[PDB]
Amino acid sequence: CFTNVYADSFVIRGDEVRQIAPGQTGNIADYNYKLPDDFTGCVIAWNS
Amino acid sequence: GAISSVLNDILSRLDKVEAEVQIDRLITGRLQSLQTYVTQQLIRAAEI
Repeated sequence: CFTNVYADSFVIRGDEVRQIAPGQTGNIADYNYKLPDDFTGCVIAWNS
Repeated sequence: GAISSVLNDILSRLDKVEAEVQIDRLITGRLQSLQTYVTQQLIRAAEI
């Protein structure tokens, strides 16, 4: 069971899907969606 | 088994996620190196 839960939702280029993970870097991770270094959760992605 | 003997060198070249796997090697090996010294000094202290 989970304390409280936030689902974050957004769209990105498929190459940039590697940048969402905690500790990664690049043109979206540095500038508009950073996960914390010690994150817990799941990241889920599909082409649309 | 770390990439380097020098703590600053490990931090000069690796990111947070990868650096910790090298640093904790030096922490584990140096903490053994102290526990050997302190045990040996307690055994010397018991003779003195």
